Amino acid sequence: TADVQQKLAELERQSGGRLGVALINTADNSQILYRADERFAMCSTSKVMAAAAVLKKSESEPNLLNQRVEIKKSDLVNYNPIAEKHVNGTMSLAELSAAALQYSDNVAMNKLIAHVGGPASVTAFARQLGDETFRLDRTEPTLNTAIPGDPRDTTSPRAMAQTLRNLTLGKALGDSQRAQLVTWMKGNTTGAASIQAGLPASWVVGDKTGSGGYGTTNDIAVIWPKDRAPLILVTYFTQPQPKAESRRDVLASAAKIVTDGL
Ligand SMILES: *[B@@-]1(O)O[C@H](CNS(=O)(=O)c2ccc([N+](=O)[O-])cc2)c2ccccc21
Ligand SMILES: [Cl-]
Ligand SMILES: [Cl-]
Ligand code: NA
Ligand code: NA
Ligand code: NA
Repeated sequence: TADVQQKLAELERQSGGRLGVALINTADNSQILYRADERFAMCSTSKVMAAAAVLKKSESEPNLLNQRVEIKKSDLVNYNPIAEKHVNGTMSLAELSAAALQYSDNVAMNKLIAHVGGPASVTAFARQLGDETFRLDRTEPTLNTAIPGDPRDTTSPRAMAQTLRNLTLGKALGDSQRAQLVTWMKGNTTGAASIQAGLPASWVVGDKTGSGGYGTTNDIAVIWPKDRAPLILVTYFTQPQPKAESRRDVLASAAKIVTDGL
């Protein structure tokens, strides 16, 4: 609709920032796109690709997910809600994946990154899936600086929506691994104020949020609307001021705009 485009442009104008949206509606294989080829700092939405890389690795390495990883004081970073409870013990790669995806734990993300060989390995995994846009450059916490004009640790809404479709609804991962990713995302604890806040209460969502510098506020989701084919929605938002506050309401508003009528 021209109307949906006008509404997204009006939302962006009023928000004061830069908004990126990609909706894929699998009912009819249609898309709604807004700045969908521009780059945005992913922040913690990048944790989906890191967990998926570990899941892919596990397809050839049974018991990979049970492998123990030491958590040390030296591993702590700036947001460690789960890992701080396990200092001086180990967590399994499954537990680290769940902590990264469901609590957005940054130690957990760093362990996923390290396990697969670092940010360039996460990026190479994206390339193997056919995503030639995603780039993970840094580890936690520096990957969240979100400086305007900086391509590090960015992707586009179109690419992330297409890749998330592949990961959650398509065949990027084996059936067990795909189901595990979906189960983890459906159990996310951090997304109630973002895409979920713009959808009817009855709809089921698996999502991963991200927040960072420049008031960057993001969410990527697979959505099961009541009695409808699933949707994929990416909403990325960033602001001009280094210390801008988060704007999860902008993501909720974008979600409402693009799903009105469904
Ligand atoms: B990354 O973007 O995710 C974590 C946590 N982000 S957060 O903004 O601190 C947050 C948002 C929402 C919730 N919630 O439960 O609703 C909890 C935390 C992170 C931290 C630091 C840097 C990057 C990321
Ligand atoms: Cl409702
Ligand atoms: Cl977040
Ligand atoms: Na980023
Ligand atoms: Na991407
Ligand atoms: Na959400």
